[PDB]
Amino acid sequence: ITGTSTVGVGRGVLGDQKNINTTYSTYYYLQDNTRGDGIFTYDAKYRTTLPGSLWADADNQFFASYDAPAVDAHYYAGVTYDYYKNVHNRLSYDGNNAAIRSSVHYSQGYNNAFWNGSEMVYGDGDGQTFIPLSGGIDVVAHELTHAVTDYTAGLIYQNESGAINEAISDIFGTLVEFYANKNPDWEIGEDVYTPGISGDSLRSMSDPAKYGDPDHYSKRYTGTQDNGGVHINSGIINKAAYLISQGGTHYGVSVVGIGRDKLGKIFYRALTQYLTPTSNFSQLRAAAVQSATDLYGSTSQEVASVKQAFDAVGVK
Ligand SMILES: [Ca+2]
Ligand SMILES: [Ca+2]
Ligand SMILES: [Ca+2]
Ligand SMILES: [Ca+2]
Ligand SMILES: [Zn+2]
Repeated sequence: ITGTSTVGVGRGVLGDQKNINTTYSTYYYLQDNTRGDGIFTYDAKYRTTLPGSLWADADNQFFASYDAPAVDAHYYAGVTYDYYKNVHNRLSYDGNNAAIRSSVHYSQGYNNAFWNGSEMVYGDGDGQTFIPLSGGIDVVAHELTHAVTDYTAGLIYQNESGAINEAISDIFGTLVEFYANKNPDWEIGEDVYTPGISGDSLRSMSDPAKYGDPDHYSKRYTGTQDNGGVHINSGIINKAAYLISQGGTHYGVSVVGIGRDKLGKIFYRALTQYLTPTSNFSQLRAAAVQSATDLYGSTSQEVASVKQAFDAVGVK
């Protein structure tokens, strides 16, 4: 829409109050003109037709419970755009400031959220397994990172390349969660998953086996479910990324951590310059080693730690 840029206030899924960038033109719209070609948030009104209607509000205050998932989708897409711009110098997901669109209230009781190739889509959850998925900043950044991947490496969504695709989304969703300093951790989706149970999450990067995902290449899923285990076998790479950052000893192999910042620089470089659509885990290890070599030198501690981490999860 064409209008005047302004700032409104509302409450997110978790009850926290935040300011959001909106546009005024008769109604106040969830349209943020301050980032790239804009961030637009739509109401899918419990249907599956997309994108639905651009979110319009009469007084620029978003405190209704129906408003909450829109508030956070809009606000966390703005924080993810900021992270990629300020930390990695990338303007939006295509690198040329493409507009970011998200629809909330997709379908009824839908327990998922996803990047469909053109925009973000979020379910409200059934209220037991999940609450509205846009309340999780790691979920939002995980999904928006698939858009980055689609425009750069282009990893296909199956077998080892899909598991790399998923792990890259978990890694950067986690780094965004640390950049916003939103009670940060190495788990995924703990703010929106099972409201009635405290302490769990969908997946864990520090200990993937806690929820049953493999933490070593010899434990990888080899069947056909979940497009060859994209959400299961991503635990092997998540554990390697956690070790590179934080250090530790895993199956008797010791890794000195080099921190989150270098973790992000190495993986971002591997993703945008060396990964291809059909890269496998062994090619990710080579890409990460080469990236670390470009940035820190072939005899750095950083290169050494990337090697030990992949060795610890059995990836040669
Ligand atoms: Ca209102
Ligand atoms: Ca957290
Ligand atoms: Ca998390
Ligand atoms: Ca829970
Ligand atoms: Zn994903």
